[PDB]
This record gives sequence, C-alpha cells and structure tokens, in this order.
Amino acid sequence: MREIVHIQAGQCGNQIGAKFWEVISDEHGIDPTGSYHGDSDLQLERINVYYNEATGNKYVPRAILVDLEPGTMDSVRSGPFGQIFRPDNFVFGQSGAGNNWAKGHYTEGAELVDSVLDVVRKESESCDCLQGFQLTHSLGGGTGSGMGTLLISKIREEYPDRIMNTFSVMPSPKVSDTVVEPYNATLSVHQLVENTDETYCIDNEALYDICFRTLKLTTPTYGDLNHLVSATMSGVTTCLRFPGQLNADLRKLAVNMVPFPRLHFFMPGFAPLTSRGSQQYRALTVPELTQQMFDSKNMMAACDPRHGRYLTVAAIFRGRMSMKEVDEQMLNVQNKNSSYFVEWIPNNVKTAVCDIPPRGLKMSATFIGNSTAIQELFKRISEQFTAMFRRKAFLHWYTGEGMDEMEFTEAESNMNDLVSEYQQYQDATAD
Amino acid sequence: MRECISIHVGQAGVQIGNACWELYCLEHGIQPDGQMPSDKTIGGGDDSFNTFFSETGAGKHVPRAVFVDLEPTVIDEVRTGTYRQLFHPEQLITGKEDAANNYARGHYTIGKEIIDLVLDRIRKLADQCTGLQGFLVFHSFGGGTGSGFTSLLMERLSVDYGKKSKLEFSIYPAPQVSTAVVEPYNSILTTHTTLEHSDCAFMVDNEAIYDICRRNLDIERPTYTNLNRLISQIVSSITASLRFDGALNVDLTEFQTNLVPYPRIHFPLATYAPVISAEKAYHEQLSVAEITNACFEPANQMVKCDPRHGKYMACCLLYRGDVVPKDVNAAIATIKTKRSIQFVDWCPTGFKVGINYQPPTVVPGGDLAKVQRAVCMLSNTTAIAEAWARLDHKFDLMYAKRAFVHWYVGEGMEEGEFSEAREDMAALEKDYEEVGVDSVE
Amino acid sequence: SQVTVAVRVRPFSKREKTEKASQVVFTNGEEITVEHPDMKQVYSFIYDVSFWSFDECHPGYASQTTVYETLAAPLLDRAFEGYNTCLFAYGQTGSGKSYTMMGLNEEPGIIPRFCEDLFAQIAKKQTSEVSYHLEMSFFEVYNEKIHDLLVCKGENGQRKQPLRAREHPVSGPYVEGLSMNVVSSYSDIQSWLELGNKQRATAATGMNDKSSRSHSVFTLVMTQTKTEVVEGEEHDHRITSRINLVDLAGSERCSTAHSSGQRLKEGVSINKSLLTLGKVISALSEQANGKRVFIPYRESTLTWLLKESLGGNSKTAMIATVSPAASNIEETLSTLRYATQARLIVNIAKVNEDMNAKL
Ligand SMILES: CC(=O)O[C@H]1C(=O)[C@@]2(C)[C@H]([C@H](OC(=O)c3ccccc3)[C@]3(O)C[C@H](OC(=O)[C@H](O)[C@@H](NC(=O)c4ccccc4)c4ccccc4)C(C)=C1C3(C)C)[C@]1(OC(C)=O)CO[C@@H]1C[C@@H]2O
Ligand SMILES: Nc1nc2c(ncn2[C@@H]2O[C@H](COP(=O)(O)OP(=O)(O)OP(=O)(O)O)[C@@H](O)[C@H]2O)c(=O)[nH]1
Ligand SMILES: Nc1nc2c(ncn2[C@@H]2O[C@H](COP(=O)(O)OP(=O)(O)O)[C@@H](O)[C@H]2O)c(=O)[nH]1
Ligand SMILES: [Mg+2]
Repeated sequence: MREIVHIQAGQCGNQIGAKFWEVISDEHGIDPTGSYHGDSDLQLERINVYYNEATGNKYVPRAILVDLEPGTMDSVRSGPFGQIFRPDNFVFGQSGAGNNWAKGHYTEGAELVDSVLDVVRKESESCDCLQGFQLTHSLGGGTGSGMGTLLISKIREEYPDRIMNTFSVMPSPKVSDTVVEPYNATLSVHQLVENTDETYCIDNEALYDICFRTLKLTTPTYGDLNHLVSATMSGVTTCLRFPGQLNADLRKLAVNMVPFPRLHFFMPGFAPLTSRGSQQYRALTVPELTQQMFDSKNMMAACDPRHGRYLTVAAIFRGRMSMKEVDEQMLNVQNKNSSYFVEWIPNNVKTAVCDIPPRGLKMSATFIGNSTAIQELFKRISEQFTAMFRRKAFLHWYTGEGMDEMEFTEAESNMNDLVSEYQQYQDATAD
Repeated sequence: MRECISIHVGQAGVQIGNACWELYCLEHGIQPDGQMPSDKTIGGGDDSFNTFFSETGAGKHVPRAVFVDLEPTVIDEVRTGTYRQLFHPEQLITGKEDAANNYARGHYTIGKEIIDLVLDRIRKLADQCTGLQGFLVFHSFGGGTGSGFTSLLMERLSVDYGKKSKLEFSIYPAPQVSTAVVEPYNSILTTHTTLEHSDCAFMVDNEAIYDICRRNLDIERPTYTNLNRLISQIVSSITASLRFDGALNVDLTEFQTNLVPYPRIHFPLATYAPVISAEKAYHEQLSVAEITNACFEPANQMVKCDPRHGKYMACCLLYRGDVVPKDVNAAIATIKTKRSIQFVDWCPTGFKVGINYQPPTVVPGGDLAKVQRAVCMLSNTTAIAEAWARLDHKFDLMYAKRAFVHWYVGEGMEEGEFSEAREDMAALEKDYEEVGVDSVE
Repeated sequence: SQVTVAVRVRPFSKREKTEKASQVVFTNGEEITVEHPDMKQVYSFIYDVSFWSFDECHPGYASQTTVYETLAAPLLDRAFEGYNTCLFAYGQTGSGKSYTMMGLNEEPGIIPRFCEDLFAQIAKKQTSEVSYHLEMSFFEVYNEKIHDLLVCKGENGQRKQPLRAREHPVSGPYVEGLSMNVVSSYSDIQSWLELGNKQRATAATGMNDKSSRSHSVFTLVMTQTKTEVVEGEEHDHRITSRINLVDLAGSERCSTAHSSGQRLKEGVSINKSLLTLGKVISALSEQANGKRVFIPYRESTLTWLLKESLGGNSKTAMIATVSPAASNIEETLSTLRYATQARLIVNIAKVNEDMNAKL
C-alpha cells in the first residue's frame, strides 16, 4: 500500500506542522494521546498513507523536523499535539544560521544532513511501498531553505522515480518581512527547479487579503493562515486516502500538470471560504465553487492571472456530487474566458472526486494551476536581485563561509531563463 | 455448454461491474451471497445458468469474472461492501502504483508483476469452462490500466488462445469533455494494439449519456452509477441470447461476423431505445415502430456521431419481450424507405436479428421503469471516422510542440512509437474514407 | 539556416548476402522510399541530402571521401572565419556508424580526414606571423552524469569521477577539472581516441555486445594567434574556435527488448537526451527562419554544454546511418522519424498586413 513522508525545517515548517497534523488528526479521528476516538470504520482503513502503527492501538505520524535552533521546537513540545511525535524524529542542532543561506547549506546543513538521513532512511524503509515525499518550508529564512534544499538534492540523487513535493513559501512584493529574501529564495529556486517534480509556490499577502477582505476576520495570526495552507495540503491527497467516483494521486497531478519538466511551479486555491455569519446567504453547489475559485481573490500568490494565461489546471473535489455538473461547468468556463487558456492544448483540466468530505462540510474543492502569472513573482525577484548584485551589497557574508560570485551569477541566469520560458507563451501566439 | 469470461479493468471497469453483477443477480433472482433462494422456491433445474455462474456441491455460486485496477482504493470496497462474500477472493489488485494516466506504466513497468497472474487465473477458469471462453473486456481509454494493461492482455491472449470471440466494450472520450489532459496519448496507442488482436470493440461516450440524462428521463444531477446501469442493461441486452431461451437465439460468434466486414473496421456503436422514466413510462404505447425509429435517431445514440455525415456498413439488433417478427419486418422496411439514410451498395441486406422472450428487469430506486419489451442496437458506420479524425487534430499539435511527453519515456517508452502509431490511425481513416463510395468500375 | 541534416546507408555485407536479406529501401535519388513485406502500406521521406551508398556503380555514388568533401568545406570555413561548429551522428549497430566516422586503417572515415586536412592547412599557413595551438578533450554522458574518458584511472574501483557543469557569464558552459591535451600529429589523437573509446561503456543486450549505454563527445579547441601591432609586439586578440563531434546511441525500445534493472535506466536517460536534442534542433531551424523563440537548453546536461556551440553564428549538422535489413525495419524507420522535423517546410502559413511603405 501507498505511503507518504513529511519534512519540516526552519520556523515556518515547524509552525505549519503544528497546525497540519493538528487538522489531519481530527480528519482521521486521532487525539493528542496518539489514540483513536472517531466513529466510523473508514478513517482507519487508509490512515497508513501518513501514519505508522503502535502498541496500544495508538498511531504516530512519519513526520520529521530539521531546524537547527531548539528555540522553536520547544514551542512544539509545550504544545497541544507536541507529545505524539517520536522524540528521535525531532532532529536538531545548535548555532542558528542568521537568516543566511550559506550557513544553512555549506557549513552546518552539510554537516547535519547525515544525522537527518539517519532518521529519513529509518522511516522510509519501514514503508511497504512508496509514492513520494513532502516538504513544508519557506525562503528568506535560513535552515528553511538551505538545509532543506540540500536534503531535496540528496534525496533526488537517491530516488530518481519517487516524487518530491515542496509546499514552499516565496516572498511578497510589497512588504519584505526579511531583508535578504531575494538572494536566499533565488538560490532555492536554482537548486529546486531541476531537483523537484512539483513545487507549490505560495505567498503571504494573498492570505492577508483573504483574511481581511473575504472572511472578514479582524485580526488574524500566522496560525489562522497556516490553517488554510494545511487544508490546501489536505484536499490534494483526499483521493489517495478515501474512495471516490474518480480517484487520483500525486503522480497523476504532477504528470497531468507538468508538461515540461522545469515548468512545475504551481499556484493553489481553496473553495468554499465564507464569513462565519454570512454562509447563510449561499448554496453549497458546484457553480458557486467554480465561480469563487478562478477569481483573483482565492489564490495564494497575489500574482495577476488576467495579466497572463494558464497552461493547465487541476481540481480535486470532495463530497457527494454529480460529475455531470462539474463537466458542464468546466466546459462553460473554458468556453467563456477561452482567451485566458491556451490554443495549443485542446483541453486544459482533469478532475478528482471523493465521497468523504471533512468533519463539518458537505462540498469542497482544492485548486491547482500551472500558470504564467508566476512570472512577475520572478521578474520582481530578479529585479530586486540585480539592484543588489550591481554593487555587491551584502555579499561578503555569503562568501566568507566559502562561496563565490559565480554561483550567484548561475542562479540569476537560470532564473532569467525560466522567466523567458514562461514569457514564450504569454503573447497572442496565433499563426 | 457455452460460457463467457468477463474481465473488467480500471475504475471504469470495476464500477461497471458493480452495476452489472448487481443486475445479473436480480435477473436470475439471486442473493448477494451466492445462494439460490429463488431455487429454494422452485427447487431444481438449470436456472442458475452456467453461461456465467459456476456452481458447487454446497450450493454456493460464483461468476466467471475478475477485475484489476492497480489502485486498491477502489476494489477494497468490493472486498468489504454489500456484495463482498460473492466474488472470488482473487481480484488482482497489486496497486502498489497507479497508472499515472499514462500508457508507459500500464504496458511496461507496471504492466508486468500481474499479467502472469491474470493469464494464470484465466487458465484456472477456462479448464472448467466446457465451451467457448468468449472474452469480454470492459475497459476505457483515457483511464490508465484499461489502456495499457488491456493492450498487453489482448495481444497475449491472441497468442495463447486465438480463434475465439474477444470483445471490448471500451469507453471513448467525448470530443469536448474530459477528466484528463493527456487523454489522447492514452487513447490512441490502445487502438494501434487492438486493431490486430481484438475482433470487435464497441464504444460509448460519456457526454452522450450525459445528454440523455435530461432529454428523456428528466434528470440533471446524475452520478456515474446512473450511467453504469445503462451500460449494464446494454450488456444484458447482448448476453440474454446465450443466457435464456429464445425464438431467434444469437451467439457472440455471430456479432463478430455479421458486423465486421473487414478486419480493421471493427469499431461499432451501441444504443438502447426505451430509456424512459416511470412517469413517461405511461403516456405512451412503446410500440415497436417508434422504438425502432428511436434505434436510428441521432439523439438517443450513445456517442456524439452524427451518422447523416457518414453511411451504414451494417446494423444489428437484439430485441426483448413480447415481440412479433412481422412487426419487426414492418419497422425494418419502414426504416429502409427513408432518404435520410444511405446504406452502401455492398450491404443491401443491412440487418441481423436475434430475439429473447425474457424482457429486462427493474432495479430498486434506480432510473428506468418496468416495461413489457425493450430493444438494443449495434451499428458499424462510417461517421465515427470523423471522431477519430478529431483526435489527430487533438493529437498533432501537442506532439508537434512536444507537450506532456517526458513523463512517458521516464518509464521506458520511445517517441517514434507515436509517429508509427499516428500514420496507422491515419491509414484507418482512409479505409473509412475509401469504402464509402458507390463504385461503378 | 543551413543545418542540413543528411542520411547514409550501409551496403549490405557478404554475411548478409549469405542470408539474402531482402532489399527494403528503394531510392529515386533525391527522395527516399521504403517498403514492407505486407506490401500495402508505404512511406516517403525527403531530406536535403541523400547518400545512396548501397550500389557500387549506380550514378550519384556516395563515397567516403565524397562524404568528407560534401560537408568539410563549411567546417574549415566557419572555423577560420572565427566561429564554432559541431557535428551530430545518429544510428545503431547494423548501421556501422564506426565505419562512417572512423572508417578503417585502409578505408578512411571522417575524423581522420578532418584532422589531417586541418594539420595540412595549419602547416601550410604556419608563417612567423601566426601560431595555431590546438588542444583536445573527450568525455561521455551516462545516466545524465558527465564522466571523463581521457582519465588514466588510478588504483580504485571504476568510480568514474563525476565532474560538474558550471557557467561563466562570458563564454558560459564549461567543466571544472576537465583534462586536456595537445595535438601535433594525427597519430596522437588517434591513440587518445583509441583509448578513450575503451572506457565508454556498452552491454550485451539481446541484440549484441557493443550497444553503447552512453553518449560520446569529442571537442577540439583551436587558438589562432596572428594579431600583431604596428607600434610593437602586441597581440590585441587571440581568436578561439570550438570544433565538436559526437556519437550517440539509438533509441532503444524497452517494449520488445524486455531488459530490466540498470540497463533500463541507461536507456531512459539516453532517450530523454535524444528527445531534448531533437527539440533543440527544431528550435534552431525555427529561429534561423525569422521567428525569435526560446530554446529548452537547460533540460539535459549535454545540451547545457553546447548553448554557445549550437547557437547564433554556429553552423552545424547531423548525419544519420541506417541499414535496409528486414530485421531492422522498425529501428530504421524510427531513425528517419527522429530527423525529418528539421525539414524547412513544416506547413508554415502566410500572413502580411503591414502597409506603411510610404515615404
Ligand atoms: C457551523 C460551521 O460552519 O462550522 C465551520 C465554520 O464555522 C466555518 C467558518 C469554517 C471554519 O473555518 C474558518 O472560518 C476559518 C477560521 C480561521 C482561519 C481560516 C478559516 C471552521 O474553523 C472549520 C470547520 O470545518 C473545517 O474546515 C474542518 O473541520 C477542518 N478542520 C480543522 O480546521 C480543524 C482545525 C483544528 C482542529 C480540528 C479541526 C478541515 C478542513 C479541510 C480539511 C480537513 C479539515 C468547521 C466545522 C467550522 C469551523 C470550526 C468554525 C470554514 O472553514 C473551512 C475553510 O472549511 C470557514 O468556512 C468554512 C465553513 C464555515 O464557514
Ligand atoms: N462511461 C464511464 N466512464 C468511466 C466510468 N468510470 C471511469 N470512467 C472513465 O475512466 C477514466 C479513468 O479511468 P481509470 O483508469 O480507472 O483511472 P484511475 O481510477 O486513476 O485508474 P488508472 O488510470 O488506471 O490509474 C475517466 O477519465 C473516466 O472518463 C464510468 O463509470 N462510466
Ligand atoms: N506563511 C507563514 N510564514 C512563516 C510562518 N512562520 C515563519 N514563516 C516565514 O519564515 C520566514 C522567516 O525566516 P525563518 O524561516 O523563520 O528563518 P529560520 O527558521 O531561522 O530558517 C518569513 O519569511 C516567514 O514568512 C508562518 O506561520 N506562516
Ligand atoms: Mg488509477
């Protein structure tokens, strides 16, 4: 049977795990004791996708943590679901990076990679089979990029056929919550594009626009945003875990969405989302969802789609439905805004369905899209780069631990080339 | 006496079986578990007919079928659901990996480790079958396993067993709708591999039944099951000849002969005329003339193929219920009188017929309604070529720009296979473009 | 462009004459045709050039020296004019690519004529006012890793030392620690190549032994030093030129050839590389015909080596070997189908609405 692994690094990855496993436990019906309290005879039928076995009929995740500074992992252990994890799987060290990439890829990440593999191999060989690997990390940090990118490089050097998904984070246009987001995220985008089947590029500000304008929440915390990133990561795999009138997996998504191998930088979305005291005035039906999805106010990049085109999309549904309505709505959508989609691909979507939705809902949908609006995220990144490398601003830090300017130049060249690949298709493209 | 092995493949196959066997058990009056309380009411005879179901000394029964999907998310329902304790525990579900909506995994890397077991079980079923092993494959294009694994299985069976009846009730993409993006690449190669080894391969399109769902039986929110039952009634309208007594009985060895003029043009279409609702089951006669009229109309066809753009190479019919061959002849001659239809000169006969007294049977809480007779139709035309001719314009662009490709060869496929297949399909189009001319000299 | 892919054929053999393998390929000269013992279906392929080398006395014969003089003048021209040039070969066992590239000691192939005419034009023009300094490298690609062929291995297992590919902003792709040597006689490069072919790997597939599981690259750098200044001895520049040759594998259907384990990985990598190369060549002819368009350079490793040696003012070509054996037909067909997309006519439409020819 199929199995999946999860990796986490940096502060963001740990803090996202502390919400994601806290959600999946309520989906499959598990508690902070590692114990079962559900109702069905179904949630325990395919729980092995994520979780391992126990002694007292408890259950455990196959999760791994990486981060170098203990000052975050302690927040887990003094946390709600912070005593289910195997304490051996909380791999750590000391001597934090300093929001540096070189101090997380070369000095200490390159040191700690073996100790991390000492757990990775243990958990991977326990699986009767395998489907792929996850990651939940960010850029602009330290360990959340360097150590994790090194991990992905090694792991793909091992497993050329298994899948590696990286539900990462990329920095924002307007606010730069860290100064040197561009250099670190650029090195990551270099060491990711060739060493990944698919990465789910996600941005902060779209979540803020959602929680401020759409759900009409007043004052959210990071938890209330990772609370959406988790559901994004969860509706993907619902096909794999629970039955449905049309199944799916990670491979069908990555293969029916990554035509060219480099072009695998995706854009997510979730549906339904409404204010607490306003879902009275709607209907839980496919038309409402398909109208709410493709709008530019439910994505997670703040990157204008109407400024570009979509190569392809993917929509994983969850509930008792009627596939005819899905098909008719999708054809209508391709028919109306047809210019937004591509000429040289005739149909530009697949589907996936499950007959088992979350604990309190009747109908849901997760959106995935291979687009070209990811351009401006990257033209902007390269612009913020070439505004800095033009005078060697912060360079001596990244060099003093044993780098050279050549690697930076290589990263810039690869980013610009991927940008031009994306720009190949944005125009009319007619005759 | 005479039997028919039935394989179902992919989620399409498994769901279609989950409908079909639930039909077959109710037709013969059979419990889920495998007993015959209907026989306990009757007490003897051959009614638990050995055409499909083998029997034991203990009384339990079992159908002579299997199914494989390479995705245990599906069939583990059937290992545990309502119909669990019926089927043979051998359902080969080595679904360590999915078929990725690709034909490379279904035919080479994941095409191995099972196929040996499948042929072994086909042997373990055949040596007790004391008649034909007329094969039925309920597979689908687009879907993963039912393309590649099916292509392997049929070409292998061509070498193992050969001179038998091998049929494919395949499923074809709608020209606009899909649940996939690389559906043509997974649909075209199975044609290249079936064109030599399968003898006849019926076809459907999901969009056509989706259009049926509202025009006639007045529904607009259907599931897949509500189509699987139509498929099941089609297959019943075929098999009911071999199964039960009849006036004009037909064997599966007839369908392969009276509808396959040439070896390569063996790709017909299928319809079932009375598709009408319990409310609309009243308000109308359902006489034979109007039924057979619907058996040539464009709407109630199970495929988006306007036959008025093509011609009819042949048409077969299988009727049910209280039927009168003179009424049948009147309907046929009424249909041959129209200028709206153009049979070819080299098929003046056109029609083959077969009859069974036993009508169909209702299924609880479903869609259809009990009637006193019914009809099914099969037809080899020359209009379906256009549909194939659409896929080349849905193929050639992508293979030219080389989109959605590198995820194939990563599992062992060569690119030239595409082109060597492409022109083959092109040649097939020429055959459908060649015969449709009333030759003089 | 004038990339000008070309095709050759193997006259059968005395061994094949024993078996009397039925001729499948018919030729009208400029076009090429083919048959199939079903004798209903038919194909017809066009190319810029046709070397119908089967017959011995037929007009328009394809001689080895004629193969040289067909494609040699653009090489020396485009080099001495300062630019770089590559050559691609494609074909498999039974097509005898070795017979084409290398020939025999007595039957001269392609490489030896090239290097010898090079040395000829060198020693002819070797004034005091000029210096020609030429150096060599030879490596291979294997499961999408680079490996040096020229390395005199040390005491170890056969951990074929994997170098890496990196990028200068000025001249772009290259390798660190890439060994080089010097050329002053055809015999020296002959010995170097004779040893380099030994470490390149094959395996006894169902077909035969020497089915290569790698792609073999041969590179020569030439330094032209004539620059001399009127004020005094100052070389204001020293011209560089890159010459390249490469031999490749087939396409290796794993469908019929049910070989598993490690050979499958090799074949899959080889096929991916061949795919990317075909796409690159399509983009080339699309780009030298009036349409600026991206190139998928960075997909493979090999192509990433060549982004300057196969672009801009770089005129190269491809050669395709075959054999008309009945037991090769599919492979034969596949070979041609890899190349013909470089055809000039691929159904390009016509559009023109610009109308401001005024003033
Ligand atoms: C009466 C009612 O509608 O209860 C809802 C609810 O009020 C709303 C607001 C829920 C609620 O979600 C939010 O409003 C929200 C709050 C902060 C940040 C982001 C979202 C809800 O939390 C979400 C939750 O439904 C879920 O999403 C699943 O329970 C969720 N599991 C968890 O979030 C979870 C977290 C910690 C511990 C245990 C469970 C889930 C979703 C997808 C996939 C797997 C699990 C339920 C019933 C509700 C509340 C609780 C109010 C909605 O949640 C979603 C996106 O499905 C928001 O709109 C839906 C439905 C409702 O409108
Ligand atoms: N007409 C009809 N078509 C169906 C039905 N179920 C599935 N299909 C078609 O089958 C296709 C996918 O089939 P599958 O091969 O089972 O896909 P899967 O479940 O992922 O299994 P693999 O593709 O082999 O990995 C879909 O695109 C549908 O169009 C059905 O019940 N009726
Ligand atoms: N979206 C989101 N981002 C986070 C969260 N926690 C940390 N981050 C990101 O982490 C980055 C800060 O760098 P960080 O990863 O903490 O450095 P490091 O952990 O020492 O490697 C910022 O860009 C944040 O956006 C979170 O809960 N949500
Ligand atoms: Mg599947």
